[PDB]
Amino acid sequence: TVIVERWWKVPLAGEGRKPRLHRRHRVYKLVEDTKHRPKENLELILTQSVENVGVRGDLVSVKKSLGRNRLLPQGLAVYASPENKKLFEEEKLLRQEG
Amino acid sequence: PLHKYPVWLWKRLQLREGICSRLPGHYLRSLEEERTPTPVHYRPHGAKFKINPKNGQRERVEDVPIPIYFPPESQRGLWGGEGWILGQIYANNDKLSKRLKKVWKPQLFEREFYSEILDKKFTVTVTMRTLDLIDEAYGLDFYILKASGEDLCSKFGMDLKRGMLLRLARQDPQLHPEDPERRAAIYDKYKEFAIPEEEAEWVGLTLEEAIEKQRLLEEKDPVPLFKIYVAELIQQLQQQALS
Amino acid sequence: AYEWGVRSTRKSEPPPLDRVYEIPGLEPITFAGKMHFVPWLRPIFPPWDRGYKDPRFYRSPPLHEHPLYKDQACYI
Amino acid sequence: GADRMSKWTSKRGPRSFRGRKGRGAKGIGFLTSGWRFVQIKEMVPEFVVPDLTGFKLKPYVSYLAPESEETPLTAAQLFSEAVAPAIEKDFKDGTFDPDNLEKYGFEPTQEGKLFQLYPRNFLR
Amino acid sequence: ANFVSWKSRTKYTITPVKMRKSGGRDHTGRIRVHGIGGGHKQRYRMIDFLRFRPEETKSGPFEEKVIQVRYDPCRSADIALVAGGSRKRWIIATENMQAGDTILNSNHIGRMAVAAREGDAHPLGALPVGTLINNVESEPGRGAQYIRAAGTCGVLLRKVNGTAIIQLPSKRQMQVLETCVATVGRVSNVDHNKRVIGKAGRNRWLGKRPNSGRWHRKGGWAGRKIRPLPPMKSYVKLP
RNA sequence: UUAAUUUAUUAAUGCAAACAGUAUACCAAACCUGCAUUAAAAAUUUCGGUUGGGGCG
RNA sequence: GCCUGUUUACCAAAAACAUCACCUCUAGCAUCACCAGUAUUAGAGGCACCGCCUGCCCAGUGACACAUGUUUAACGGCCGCG
RNA sequence: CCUCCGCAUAAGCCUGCGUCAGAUUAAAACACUGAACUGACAAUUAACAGCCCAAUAUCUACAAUCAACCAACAAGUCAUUA
RNA sequence: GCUACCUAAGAACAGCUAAAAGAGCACACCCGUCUAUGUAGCAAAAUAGUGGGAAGAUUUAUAGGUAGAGGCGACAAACCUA
RNA sequence: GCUAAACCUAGCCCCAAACCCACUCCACCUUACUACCAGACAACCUUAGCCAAACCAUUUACCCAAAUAAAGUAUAGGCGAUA
Ligand SMILES: [Mg+2]
Ligand SMILES: [Mg+2]
Ligand SMILES: [Mg+2]
Ligand SMILES: [Mg+2]
Ligand SMILES: [Mg+2]
Ligand SMILES: [Mg+2]
Ligand SMILES: [Mg+2]
Ligand SMILES: [Mg+2]
Ligand SMILES: [Mg+2]
Ligand SMILES: [Mg+2]
Ligand SMILES: [Mg+2]
Ligand SMILES: [Mg+2]
Ligand SMILES: [Mg+2]
Ligand SMILES: [Mg+2]
Ligand SMILES: [Mg+2]
Ligand SMILES: [Mg+2]
Ligand SMILES: [Mg+2]
Repeated sequence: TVIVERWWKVPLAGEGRKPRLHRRHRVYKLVEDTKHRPKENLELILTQSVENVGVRGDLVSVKKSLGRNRLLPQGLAVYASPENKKLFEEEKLLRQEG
Repeated sequence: PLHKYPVWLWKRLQLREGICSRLPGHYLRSLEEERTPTPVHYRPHGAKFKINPKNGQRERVEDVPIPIYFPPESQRGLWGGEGWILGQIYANNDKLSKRLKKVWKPQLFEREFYSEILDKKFTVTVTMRTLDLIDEAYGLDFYILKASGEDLCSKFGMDLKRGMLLRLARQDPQLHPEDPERRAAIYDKYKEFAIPEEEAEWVGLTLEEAIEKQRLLEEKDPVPLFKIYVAELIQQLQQQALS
Repeated sequence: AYEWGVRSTRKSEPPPLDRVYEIPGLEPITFAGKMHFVPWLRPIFPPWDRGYKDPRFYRSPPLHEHPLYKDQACYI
Repeated sequence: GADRMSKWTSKRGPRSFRGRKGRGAKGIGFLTSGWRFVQIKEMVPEFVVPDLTGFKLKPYVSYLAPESEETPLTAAQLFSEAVAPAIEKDFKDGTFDPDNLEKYGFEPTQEGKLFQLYPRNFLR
Repeated sequence: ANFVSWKSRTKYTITPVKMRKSGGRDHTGRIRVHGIGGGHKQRYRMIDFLRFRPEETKSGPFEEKVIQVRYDPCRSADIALVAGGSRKRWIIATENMQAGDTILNSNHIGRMAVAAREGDAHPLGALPVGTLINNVESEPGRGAQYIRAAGTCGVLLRKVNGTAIIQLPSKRQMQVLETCVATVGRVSNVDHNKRVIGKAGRNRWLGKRPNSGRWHRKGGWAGRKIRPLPPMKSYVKLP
C-alpha cells in the first residue's frame, strides 16, 4: 500500500468544517511503500498432524504464503483467535490426564 | 433572483419529497450517515496538539484525507480500503524542478475465498491489505460482518454482507440437512451480529436499488370500483337494517 | 488447424452476470419491473415462444427430428 | 443551406426516401417476396352503419325544447342506476353472496371477452 | 468508423469468395500500413494448409487426384485443385505438379525412410535426410505457416531422438516435433524472382501506391550489417 | 538542435512483492504493482545591452 | 530530366516529386489492419530504366557485436613544406 | 438571324410567368401586362419508380470482350438443392 | 456534401492510323502553357483565342471512413467548406 | 415646404418573501414528429491556460460550512511576487 504525505501544508480549516484545498495540495511525496517491508509471520493453531512445520495441537508461526495458501484452505489449521485458543487448551487439558 | 434553499441541500430535499420519503427510516439514517473512513494511504497524526520546531508553542493539528479514486473493478471485487492515488510529484524531490503528475495503483491479486455462512467458494480480485485485514479479523465472514460500510470500498462486499446478515436473520436451512448441528454451530459462531429480518434486506443498497425495491413493494394494480361501491352499499343497507 | 470464423465477426459472448447472482439466499433488485434498460444491474429472462403459430415467422424443428430423417445417407 | 423549418414530408428526399415515409394512413397488409402486397380483410376497417329508415331524430333541435342543468355521468351514478336495484332486491331476500359478483354484471378479468375495456380492444 | 472484416465465412468452400480491400486502414480508420490500396479486384480461394486431414468417418492415410493447377491472385505460388474421396479443396501447388496426377497424404511414421515423390506429404520422421520440403508446421496439427512462397523450399537437416531440425530459406534453423507433416519438394511457380514489372502501372494494378516523396536522411542503421546467423528456434516443449 | 529543465508516456533491463519444489547450495516460468537505470519519443521556456540605422569588430 | 504521370485550388507545371531497374536495413510469424499472407514474403529507406562503372578509409558519430572487433549503396572524409 | 442546343431520367428546390381580381401603390433595372407581385381559386389520378423475401442444413473451380478460332494477365460484374 | 487519400457497388470514352502498346492524330470530357480583355468585373479567379491528356497511374455519378498535441499528402510545410 | 422632427408605454433591471414546473386525442431515438417482430454494446477518471513575478522554468486568491472580531496575526513562499 503506497503511503504518501502531502507536500505544501493544507492550512487547518476549522472543527465543524471541511478543509479547503488548492491545486498545490495535490502535490504528494512518497513517505513509504508497504511492500519493501520485512514481512512478519502469522500464528495458526493446527488441527491435524502435518510435515515438519508442526504437529497437531501446538500453535506455530509460519510464513504468510504457506499459512494462507496451504494450511488454512485445506483445513490443516485454524486462526489463532482467543476463542478457539480456549477450546484447544481445554482439549490439551483433557488429552493429557492425571 | 436567489434560490430559497442552497444548491447542496437539494439532495436531502429530494429525499424528503417523493417516493424516497417512503423508504424505511433506518435506511434513510444509513444513507445520511456520512462517517469518515480509516486511514489507508496516509499516516494520521497522533495527538490533537503538536508542539513544533522553530518555536516551542503548541499548535492544533488535523489530518485531512487523500482524495483516492476507485475504478469499477474495485466494485467488482474486494479491494482494501485502497484505490488509485491521482496526484502530482516534484521531479527529484525538490520544489525547484518540474511538476509531474503521478498515479499510484495498488497491487492486485486473484485468490479464492471460502465463506462459512454462504458455503461457497468465491474468486475475488483481492489485494494484500484485504488479506492482512481478513487475517486480523479471523475469517472472511468476520471481516465482512465487522468492517463498516465506508471501509469495504466495494459493492460486492456490501452484497456479501447483506447475504450473510439475511442468512443470520432468517436462521435458514443453511448448510444442508443431514447436518443441523453444524448449522447451529456456524450460526452460533457469528451471533454478535444479526439485525432483524426487516432491517437486513436494506443493507448495502444504492439509492436507486432501494427506490426500485420500494416501488416494487407498492406495485398494486388498482381495485375496481364495483367492489368498493358494493361494500359501501351493503354497509348502508346494514346501517338502515339494524335500526 | 485453421478455424475459419474470425473472432471479430462472430457473435460476442454476453457480459458476465453481476455478482449478486452468486450470493445464495438473496434475490437481486433488477430493471425487469420497469421494462427498459438502465445501468446499475441486469436480469435473466425466461425463454419465449409464440403461443399462436404464424407462417411469416415460423421456425423449423431441428433436423434429426424431421419425420423423414434417415440415418443412412441418400445421394440426390 | 437546406430548409430546416418546413416540416419533413414524404415529397422531399431521394428516390429511396420517397415511399418509406407515408402520410399517416394505417396499413392493411404486408409485403411478400415478389414485391406483392397482400391485403388482409380483417385489418381494413368495416364501417358499421345502421338503417336510418324509420328514424325520427334530426341533426338540429327545436328552440321550443326546455333547458336543464348539466350533469356529467359518474361511476357512482352508473352503479346506482345499473346494479343497485338488483343487489338491493336480492339482498332483501337474503340470497346475496359477496363471493359471486359475476351474476350482477361484474367481470373479474377482461382477458376473455372481445370488447375488453382497460387495454381498449375496440376502435371507436 | 464501421469496419467489419470481410473474413466472415464459417464453412470451408471451394468457391471463390468476394473480398474487400482495406487500403492499410485498420479498424479505427487511420492508416496503419502505408502504400497499399486500389488494385484490380480479387477473390479468395480458401486454401487448406493442413495437408493431412482425413475425410469424415475416414481415419488412415488417403489418396488424392489433381484436377487443375490454377493461378491464385492472393499469393505468389499458384495453387492446385485437388480431389479425393468425396470432397474437393484448394491446396498449395508444388513444382512439376500437373493435372491428373495422384498424390499421397500419409500419417504413418515408418521404421526406415520412404522414397517419396515431389508432391506427397509425410510426417517429418519418415522423410529421408537431405530432402527438400515445404509447408511445415510448428506444432503437430497446427497448419502450414512456414515455407509457402513461390519457389522457396526448406531442407531437412538431421533427425534426433524426438525431433527433426529444419533449415528455412532464410537459413535460420528450426527444430520441430517428429510427427509434424510437411510436403516434399519446392513450391510451384519458380522464376517469380525473375519477374520484371515494366512500368508503374503494374505496381498500381497490384494494389500498391507509390512511395512518399519526403527526403529522409539515412542514419546509423543504413550501413551493411554483417551479423552472425540467429540461434536456432525451438518449438519442442521441455518440462 | 550538441540551448536549459523533466521523463508525465512507451520499450528494455535490475531489485522488491507474488507464487513453487529443492539437498549446509542452487534455480525465480508468465501477467500486474512499487522503486532505480538507459533509450526512443516528446513537453515548457529562452535566445543581454551600448551601437552617428542594423549586422561584423 | 529516361519515358506516361503528380504538385504550390487563387501570381511559380518545372530541371521539383513519383516511376519501372539497382541496392541497404528490419522480421521465423496465425487470426480487426500488415494478412485470411510466410524469407522468390512483408515493412522502413536511398538512388533513379537501360549501356560502361560505382576507386580508398571505421580516425570521429551512429548502428551492430560486448572476442576492442564488424559496418560506409550508414552520417561523413579522401594532405603540407622545401 | 443564331443554335456548342434541346427532350427526358437521377440529384437538388418546394408551387416559384395556370385562371380571376388589383393594377391607386409596390419589385418589371423603362413600359405593356408579367419570370425579380398581392389576394383568392384549381391542379400532379399508375401500369413508370420506390416500399420486399419463413426457417434449418447443404450447394456454387472453368470470366467479360458478337464468344465462335488465335491470344493472354491486372485472374474477373450475376447459379441451387433436401 | 469543397478538397488529400481509401473502401463498397457502378458509369463514360465518336472517328482514323490500329506494329503489339500506362502507342500516334483527333471528338465528347479532364487539366490549365502563352497571349489579350476584365480588376467594386459575368466571375471574392471569368471570358476569347492558343494549348497537354483523351483505353488509363484516366475521368466521373452515390454512400461510407480517416480531425487538429491531428487527419491526409506521387514533399507543394500542398489540402482539411472561399 | 418637402424630406422630416416630437411623443408614453409596452416591457425590463436590482431586491425582499416564497422552494418550482410539466399527458385533451395521435405521432416522436429508424432519415425524430414514422401503428405493428429475435443479439441482448452501454456512465462512473487530478482541469488546463491567459496572467503576476516587469522575462521565465517552483510559485499566482477563484475551492460553495451566514455576519463582526481575533487578522491580514501565527504560518507558507526562486522566504519573492504573493498566498
Ligand atoms: Mg473560527
Ligand atoms: Mg522504392
Ligand atoms: Mg525521395
Ligand atoms: Mg539593441
Ligand atoms: Mg553603426
Ligand atoms: Mg519528366
Ligand atoms: Mg498557382
Ligand atoms: Mg490541380
Ligand atoms: Mg501557372
Ligand atoms: Mg526526381
Ligand atoms: Mg563509393
Ligand atoms: Mg494513349
Ligand atoms: Mg493526343
Ligand atoms: Mg496525388
Ligand atoms: Mg521541399
Ligand atoms: Mg509574465
Ligand atoms: Mg506590465
